[PDB]
Amino acid sequence: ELPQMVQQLNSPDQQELQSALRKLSQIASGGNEQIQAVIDAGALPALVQLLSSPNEQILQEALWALSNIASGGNEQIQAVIDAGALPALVQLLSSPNEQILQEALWALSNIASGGNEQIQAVIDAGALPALVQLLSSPNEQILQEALWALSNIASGGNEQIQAVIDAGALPALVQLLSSPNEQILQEALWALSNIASGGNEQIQAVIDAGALPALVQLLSSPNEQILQEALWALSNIASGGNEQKQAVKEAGALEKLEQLQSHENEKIQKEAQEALEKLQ
Amino acid sequence: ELPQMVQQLNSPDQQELQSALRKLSQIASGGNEQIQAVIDAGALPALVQLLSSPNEQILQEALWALSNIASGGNEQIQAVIDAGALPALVQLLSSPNEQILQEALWALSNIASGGNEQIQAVIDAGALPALVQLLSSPNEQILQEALWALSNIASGGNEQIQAVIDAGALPALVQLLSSPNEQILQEALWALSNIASGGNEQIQAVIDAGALPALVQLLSSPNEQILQEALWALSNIASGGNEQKQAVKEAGALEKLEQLQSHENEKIQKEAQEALEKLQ
Amino acid sequence: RRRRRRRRRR
Repeated sequence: ELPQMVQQLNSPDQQELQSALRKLSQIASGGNEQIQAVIDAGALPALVQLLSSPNEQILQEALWALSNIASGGNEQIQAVIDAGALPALVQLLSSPNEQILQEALWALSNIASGGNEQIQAVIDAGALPALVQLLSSPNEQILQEALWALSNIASGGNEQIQAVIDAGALPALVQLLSSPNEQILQEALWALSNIASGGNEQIQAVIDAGALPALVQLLSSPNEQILQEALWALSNIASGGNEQKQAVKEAGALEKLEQLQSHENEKIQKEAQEALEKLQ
Repeated sequence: ELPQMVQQLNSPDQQELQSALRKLSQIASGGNEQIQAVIDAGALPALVQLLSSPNEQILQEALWALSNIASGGNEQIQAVIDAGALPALVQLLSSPNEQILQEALWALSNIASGGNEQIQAVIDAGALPALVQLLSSPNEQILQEALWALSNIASGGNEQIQAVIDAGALPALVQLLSSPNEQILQEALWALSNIASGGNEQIQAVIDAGALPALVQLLSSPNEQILQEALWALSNIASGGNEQKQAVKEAGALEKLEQLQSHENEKIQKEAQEALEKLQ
Repeated sequence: RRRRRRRRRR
């Protein structure tokens, strides 16, 4: 069953190829054991070759199959990297077709959802300059996928977070804190909070980029999901050294943090209390 | 071409209708501007009416169209709500067709992915008793979609979380912690973690439903994604008051968390540290 | 007919 479809991924017939791809995506979406059976059958080298396809439909389907395989365990994501998917994926970040671009970003965010080894592989493949460039995109759908991929890379160790900072992601993220789009604002806050989950040098970079006045202002948001995202970003900054804690106080956060201890939402109360306790 | 496609939704020819629905969902899958153009062309009253169609082929395309529209901004989700999609979606939760059930669940999760007003609209439409009842389904895909819908609703305010508890989600979720299907298990864990992200009374309800033994047991899971979801649920529980913290310690979480601080996975060591910090 | 879900753990 599986060897036949793996052979069919190399077929000259476009319909036999499209059907094999759709079948492979369906098996790969059914858990880690089914992902492992797809890897063991040797589907990855053929999937990787299809990332060079001129056909839009085949490309989107190959990217979707790879994003499903990459939704598995760290060793399964490593199998996608070892098959050489990353140079072809990073190249697809320059696509003028927004449907292909969305799928390429989604595949990359799945790979970047692994361990530090998998995240470092994404960084070493040159994904960060293409991602940072996409933060300037007028397409809100692409911007959200790019922000999600960036937030996964920034979920790694201090070395991975520093690579995000070194790529110039911070000025683009601080600019997005003024977005009237609440979904984009939420994603930009999430990317910033992950960067701020690093060490004092990574936290100071967030402070130096001028994130604090916008974060402090968003504590006045009537949108509770925006408020929570801003509270978590500030709480991560407050987990830094005395210099980082002093910057939060200087930015005028203390008054609003104490007031939010009495907010209607009991989770906001806890997050504001935790933030204020880190500072004092 | 958009006002013609809208006119074609009032066609009695089933093939013409299915074709018009496919083309409108394709435009709706390409961003906020395209979704708004579909809204402004007046597609919504026709889409909402088509949810009363007894034909599976029409229903699947109409639900796919609405879920793509509901994948936009909060204002675009509100447009779907204002057109009356929710009573029609809640009725489809009684459908015996498992494919229709999955599509309706996905459309509802997209609506519930909006702001607290959008989530409240889903609750007010009476979706929760039907969602909780679907947690008894033998169909693994239905279970995953019902669990994802609940986790979106439980990602809201304290009243949105309490509504999930009052509808009886907790005994059903706790039972699903016995699932051999790791995909169902991850979804049940994610839903519980969202409920455990509320106030002390909400956290106490998770404890009282008997979730702690299974949660602590899953911290030893060989599947790292399960381990991380169990750990996230417990970390949220540890956000509670002394009564909640004492219950966690009595369940044996301390010894597991201390042991996890040396785990190979950097993300696991990090989250185990923050959890252990909350408990002490 | 592609369905994608994203989740965040602090």
